[PDB]
Amino acid sequence: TRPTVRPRNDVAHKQLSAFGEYVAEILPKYVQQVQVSCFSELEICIHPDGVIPVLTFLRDHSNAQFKSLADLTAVDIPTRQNRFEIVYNLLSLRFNSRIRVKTYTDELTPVESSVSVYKAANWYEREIWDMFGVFFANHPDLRRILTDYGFEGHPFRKDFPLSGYVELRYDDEVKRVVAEPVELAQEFRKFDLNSPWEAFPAYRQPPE
Amino acid sequence: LHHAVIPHGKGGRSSVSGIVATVFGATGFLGRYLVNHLGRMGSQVIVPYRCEPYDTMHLRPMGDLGQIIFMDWNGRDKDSIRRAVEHSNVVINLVGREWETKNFDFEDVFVKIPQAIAQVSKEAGVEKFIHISHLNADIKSSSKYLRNKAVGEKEVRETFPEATIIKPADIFGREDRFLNYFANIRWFSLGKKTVKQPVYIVDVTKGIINAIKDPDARGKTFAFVGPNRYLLFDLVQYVFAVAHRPFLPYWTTRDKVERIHTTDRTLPHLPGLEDLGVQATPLELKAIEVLRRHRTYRWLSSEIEDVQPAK
Amino acid sequence: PLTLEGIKDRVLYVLKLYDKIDPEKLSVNSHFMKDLGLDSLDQVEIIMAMEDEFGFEIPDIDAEKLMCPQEIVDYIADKK
Amino acid sequence: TYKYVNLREPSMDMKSVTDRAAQTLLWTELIRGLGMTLSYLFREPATINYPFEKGPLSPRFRGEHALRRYPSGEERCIACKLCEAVCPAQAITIEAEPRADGSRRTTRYDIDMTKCIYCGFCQEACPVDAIVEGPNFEFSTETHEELLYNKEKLLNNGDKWEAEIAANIQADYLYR
Amino acid sequence: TSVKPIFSRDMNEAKRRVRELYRAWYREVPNTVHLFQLDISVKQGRDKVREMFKKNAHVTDPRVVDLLVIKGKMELEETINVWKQRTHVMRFFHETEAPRPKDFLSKFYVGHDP
Amino acid sequence: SRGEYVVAKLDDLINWARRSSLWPMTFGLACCAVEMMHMAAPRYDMDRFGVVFRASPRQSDVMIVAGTLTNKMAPALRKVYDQMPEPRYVVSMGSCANGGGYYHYSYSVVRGCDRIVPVDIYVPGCPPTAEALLYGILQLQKKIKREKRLRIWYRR
Ligand SMILES: NC(=O)C1=CN([C@@H]2O[C@H](COP(=O)(O)OP(=O)(O)OC[C@H]3O[C@@H](n4cnc5c(N)ncnc54)[C@H](OP(=O)(O)O)[C@@H]3O)[C@@H](O)[C@H]2O)C=CC1
Ligand code: SF4
Ligand code: SF4
Ligand code: SF4
Repeated sequence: TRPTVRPRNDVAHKQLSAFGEYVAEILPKYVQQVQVSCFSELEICIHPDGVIPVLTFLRDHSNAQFKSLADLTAVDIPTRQNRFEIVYNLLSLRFNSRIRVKTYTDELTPVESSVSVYKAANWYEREIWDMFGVFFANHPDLRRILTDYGFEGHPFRKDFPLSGYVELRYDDEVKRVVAEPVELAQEFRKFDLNSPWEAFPAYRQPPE
Repeated sequence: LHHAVIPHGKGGRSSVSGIVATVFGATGFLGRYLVNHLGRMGSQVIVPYRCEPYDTMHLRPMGDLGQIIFMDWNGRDKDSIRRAVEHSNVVINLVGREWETKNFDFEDVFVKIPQAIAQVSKEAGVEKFIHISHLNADIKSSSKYLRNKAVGEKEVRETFPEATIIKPADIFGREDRFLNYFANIRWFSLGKKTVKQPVYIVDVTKGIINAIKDPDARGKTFAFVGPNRYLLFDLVQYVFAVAHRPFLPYWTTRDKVERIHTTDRTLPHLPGLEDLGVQATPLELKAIEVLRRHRTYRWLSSEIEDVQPAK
Repeated sequence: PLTLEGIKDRVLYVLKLYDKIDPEKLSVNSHFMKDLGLDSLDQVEIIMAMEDEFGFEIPDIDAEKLMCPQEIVDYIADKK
Repeated sequence: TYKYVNLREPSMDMKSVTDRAAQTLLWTELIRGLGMTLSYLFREPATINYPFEKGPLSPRFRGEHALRRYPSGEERCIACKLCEAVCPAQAITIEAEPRADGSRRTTRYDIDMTKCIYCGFCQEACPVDAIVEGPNFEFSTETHEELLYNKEKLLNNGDKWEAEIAANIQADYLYR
Repeated sequence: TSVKPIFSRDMNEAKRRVRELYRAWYREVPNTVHLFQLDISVKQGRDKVREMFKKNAHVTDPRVVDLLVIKGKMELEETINVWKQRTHVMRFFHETEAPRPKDFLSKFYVGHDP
Repeated sequence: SRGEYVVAKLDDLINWARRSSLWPMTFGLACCAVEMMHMAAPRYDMDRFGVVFRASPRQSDVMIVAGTLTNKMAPALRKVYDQMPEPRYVVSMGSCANGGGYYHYSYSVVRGCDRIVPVDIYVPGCPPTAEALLYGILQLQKKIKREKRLRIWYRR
């Protein structure tokens, strides 16, 4: 209770509750979910056709300034009809606030390239292109950053394995570096670390 | 056979091949490319060196983790050669210096070396001994070099009779001896009519590794000749045309000039490249590879500027 | 010298100059797509090879709709 | 609370402007910088003299990956694999067999000194304190083969000193 | 299931784009093999270029063909720049064998495998 | 035996001369580079041993590969390493470089820098101490005491 347990707040909780209902009231075209965790950081869950309207509204409108940006990593999730999650993380300057904009997408449908409204978004967008492969229509510059040039395969997906397919070594047969299929000297013994006996009772989805 | 000699998986970078090699020499050229293809093939390579450890550091990163191993040896003992072939699947004899020192002649290298190692190898119970030699070894005169290699072939077919004697013709490669001798002509050239047929080094060592992994190789000596068979003066025209250095035709022993002005003949008494089943590559593209040194920024980049016929 | 025979001779010797042509067999209705066994890949190879030899801008739709060497002759005749 | 910088202005008094001019001419505080450096020049230097005067350490330092044993006793490890289960780069290869009595042991206990990262997590996880970080850090190996320790290498490494490790743990067991 | 497009509305503009990229890669190869100081004839390079185009012959979805065109145009950006190296362009070649067979018999002697 | 005697004296001269200066260059990828900078810290001097920084690849003797060698780096590493004179030496400094280490099971990471260059001296520790790195350089100097190159050349 008082020791060892982080005391939850109520002021920011009720305020972000009211603010989420405010945003849901004022943009009914592009609101699907508003949600608040116990530690009170706002999440707004979004169809990817009003990304530029929500961002132009959130940087402006003077009821919420939201100048500052943090990354949008589209965390790779199978089993959904639309796979990936673009995660904006907006951090205001006049309010000390944190909202998240989770819009969803899938493997081929482009989203509308938030570089034109946040200049910070450019290298983050090139990063998510090079690592996942969500193509960004209406964008000035799409190179590949934080990989090899000749490499492809978008390695942060769940389909790409832990060690890569290609492997570089040197040979004096052509006096240069060449690529080879992968050969590991030790198996990387995966560990089964998933306990039974219902680790959390509150988070049971309704069973089939 | 003992276990962990059996093959395992896709070859390359710690796939245990069926061979454990013992390579004589290997500090210089041909043995280095042979160790290179064995480390790609993924074997365990015992190599002796009688020299400074820098060349053995040079061929260190070729094999995988701990697949190669080093020792010391000489042409004067028997314990070191016996300790080399204590545990050897296959063993190859590459040795031979192009010039005589003040201690080791062209005599007694091809007499003292292959007799000793052949005798202790046959007494050590190895398989598939492969000794290299040159083409056109004659018992007759005009080459101390080639007659000593002829006596070497005689000794290695004499003792351990199901060996494999392999002769190529002259070989050209990424660090060739003879075209890098044609480097030194640029500061000074001799032209006579003589046919010649070089062969590129990596298909030579491809044929060597196929013949060392494949039995039927014992007994029958083999001859490795490229598809070229052309004239000396066309080679000199070709190399100074690829180098784009202007020319007016007219570390060296006279045995060198006797080698390059002897002859190059053929022998249909024995099979060769494609009869063993390995591809032969022509001269020209490997010449564009190996002539990058001499150009110096005038015509440094060129490919198809010159073609020279065979015969 | 820009008559019909100049254009036809120049297209003739540069399709001679092409290497993988199967067989030689040039005609005014040769139709190297479906009579000589050539893909759309080799179609656009040949068209921009003409463009490399002496050509114009040769826009990709007008480059794309030629298909036959005598029509290439008439095309350069229309454009040059 | 904040304290911002360069709220300053050139004062327009004559002594002020002529002192700024004299500093413009002679580079006077440049000479003050020279004087500060000479004040560290005549200061006595502080190095050590490596083969003879080694640098200091700490009692909790992380070294060797050696092994202990009981007072005149068995190998203290009991093959419980907690060290591999915390080993972050999986550099602990353990294959176990019981010995010829019924008591349980190992066969193969290999530490990859390359792939190790010297956490101390295998110090914190070993239930009997059988694997211990050593004090000394001098491996310095001319081959790649000879940084892969087998079991008998580890136990001959742990028998090169114990009174060392006993002293460090005895002075350090209450803390952790 | 009307997916938003990439560039086109059917496959005809996709065919136009991929043939335009093949035009660009045709005219850009001898510049690179003259520039990186390699050891390969030009016709070998052009033929492996068209082989790498023919590797993807079965592709039919228009978004996917557009995305291959975007990949190829990004690599031609990286080869009109000299941002890549000799190693990558030789890595497109498959010259250090890798002579791995296709017969059943050789895959049986060198086995544990189909 | 005056010939081998004089050649032995001269070989001892040049090997002493080689182990004398040994200035490296600074490749220095990650936090092992910070340990190199603390090997340039005044509490553990390298200039007691004539060991100087030299950022050009054209006059260093040894070269310290120190950091996590990736695929985007490794051809540039060897294309630095080769254009360097004939006595060349490699210090693999750190768990990342001496066998892959903590990023061993990943894409884009060279599993041990024997796959690019040869290695004379491994110095493990993540990071090494300044003391351990200095011990490795002293052992490399003792390797240069163990050369007998010119004796080999004469007795050939
Ligand atoms: N066309 C042909 O068939 C020809 C074939 N060859 C063969 O090609 C191979 C490569 O050629 P090349 O580079 O010139 O030769 P090598 O590099 O193989 O030279 C012989 C090797 O054995 C060592 N060696 C030589 N003489 C002695 C000796 N007296 N005592 C002890 N060790 C000795 C040398 O040591 P180190 O260098 O370390 O001092 C060297 O490593 C050789 O096997 C050669 O015979 C050569 C010419 C023509
Ligand atoms: S944690 Fe200790 S007792 Fe357990 S297996 Fe590892 S070394 Fe042995
Ligand atoms: S200190 Fe080394 S061996 Fe021990 S758990 Fe960490 S990485 Fe593994
Ligand atoms: S070995 Fe350790 S200290 Fe060195 S680069 Fe890797 S993580 Fe950093």
